[PDB]
Amino acid sequence: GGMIISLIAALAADRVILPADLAWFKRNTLNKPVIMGRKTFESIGRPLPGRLNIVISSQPGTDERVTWAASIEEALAFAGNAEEVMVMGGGRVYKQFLDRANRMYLTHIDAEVTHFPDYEPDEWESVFSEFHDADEANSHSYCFEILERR
Ligand SMILES: COc1cc(Cc2cnc(N)nc2N)cc(OC)c1OC
Ligand SMILES: [Cl-]
Ligand SMILES: [Cl-]
Ligand SMILES: [Cl-]
Repeated sequence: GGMIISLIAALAADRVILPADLAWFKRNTLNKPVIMGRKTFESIGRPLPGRLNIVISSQPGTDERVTWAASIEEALAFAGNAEEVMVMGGGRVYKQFLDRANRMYLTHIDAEVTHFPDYEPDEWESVFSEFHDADEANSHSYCFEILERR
């Protein structure tokens, strides 16, 4: 019943948008509809297996392995009856969906290194936190966080 729109993003120092983070992203997107910007799809260069790939863009695309949406309302309709839709970037897409999003999956990475939208922390409360030190596989330390709208 109903639908929850969730943002998922890896944020470095500032709002600027690591195998462990990819596992976390895989953990929280698999078996769910996914909405991404055209540039993000280009960067990934493929469809993500195990989920419905919705690419939101003003113009169509030559890749029919994914579904192309012309507006946010079209993208949400393409999610069907899914309980939760994952909005996975990029920065323009996060801007588009922030007001409609009630959940946020954030990975904070300790790297200096296009900004994530500014949001009032007063409107969001943390419902999960987990810190991980860098190790052999991961060059940096990172913190996983899930925020839900007050
Ligand atoms: C799964 O592969 C990718 C995924 C993403 C999106 C993404 C990746 N990580 C997190 N925490 N949130 C996201 N929205 C971004 C990527 O680079 C554009 C990817 O290629 C490595
Ligand atoms: Cl698949
Ligand atoms: Cl729109
Ligand atoms: Cl902004």
